[PDB]
Amino acid sequence: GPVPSRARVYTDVNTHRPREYWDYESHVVEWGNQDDYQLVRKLGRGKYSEVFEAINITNNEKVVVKILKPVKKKKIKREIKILENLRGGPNIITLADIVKDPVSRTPALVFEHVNNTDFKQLYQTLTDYDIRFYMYEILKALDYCHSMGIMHRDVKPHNVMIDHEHRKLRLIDWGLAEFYHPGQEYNVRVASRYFKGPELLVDYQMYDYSLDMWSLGCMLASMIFRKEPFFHGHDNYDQLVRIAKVLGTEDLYDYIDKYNIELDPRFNDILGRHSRKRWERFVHSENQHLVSPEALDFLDKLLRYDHQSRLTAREAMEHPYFYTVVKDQAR
Ligand SMILES: CC(C)(C)OC(=O)N(CCOCCO)c1ccn2ncc(-c3ccc(C(=O)O)c(O)c3)c2n1
Repeated sequence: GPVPSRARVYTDVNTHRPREYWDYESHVVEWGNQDDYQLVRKLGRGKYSEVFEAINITNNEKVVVKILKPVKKKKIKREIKILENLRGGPNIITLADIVKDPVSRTPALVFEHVNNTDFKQLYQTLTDYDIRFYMYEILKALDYCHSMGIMHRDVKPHNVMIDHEHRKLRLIDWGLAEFYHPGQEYNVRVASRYFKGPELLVDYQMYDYSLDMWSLGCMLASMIFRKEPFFHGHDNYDQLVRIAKVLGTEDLYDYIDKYNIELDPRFNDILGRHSRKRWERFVHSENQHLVSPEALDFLDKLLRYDHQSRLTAREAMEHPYFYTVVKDQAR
């Protein structure tokens, strides 16, 4: 069978916590009063929830209400417990309340309101500095959650709220997040296709915080190269092919060998033989102003097959890409 794996960092953070911290199945949900909120306008629907701007009638405060679509008690408890454990951490969305929505008979999560600009409009306006700055802000949230024993498992533009005017960022949507326990075999059916790590695509279950760093690298590539998505697969199998056309097949097969991974037989014909491509292949007149040696070196060190080889959040924050931003924030 496959060779086991452990996180390089924060390996045993949960092992030393009280059981209650990570044992979300045991959590008893603390309900507030649904009548404290009035819905104002619908912001969007997902597979898992519908989101509204709302108002707390008592405090006259703007809030956001996420009405949960029906999922197992355990899934709701996991998201609640994680949000509560992380509350107040850097750039983590603040869970203000949990209420019972009367019509749905489902829970509703009540969050702080972020004055977000839709990424589809914002990302084109972002300068070189802006990308560095917001990447650093995401890394603060990821280092925090990782240090707290939690994997996000769904890092993507949709889940990063940016109030541009205030240079304010929040990481949202902890509905897929999980506690890291060394040796645990996780569900590979997580995250969004274009951002899935190689570990997920080859069905390597003993993954860790490093998954988030692959997803982040996918985001960085899409931003600096003006290419959304960066890895555009048609399906889950083709997704690995798209990655292999860039990172090359030699390193892919090296990863599979190192972990003794059993490759799905579907994969063989389509995978072929591909060189590792130079990042400069993706540079053009429209994106060159965003691309530096620094940016490419950093990206190279996130987008690695071998989860153990990728930069940590904490390592990434020390990269030369960020020297200007670190200086400007100690102003
Ligand atoms: C869609 C569009 C980009 C037009 O709208 C927006 O910009 N949207 C909704 C995001 O849609 C998501 C559903 O599809 C705004 C707007 C303001 N705020 N303030 C806080 C949030 C917020 C906070 C927490 C969660 C959570 O999931 O835990 C959450 O989903 C959202 C927010 N979301």
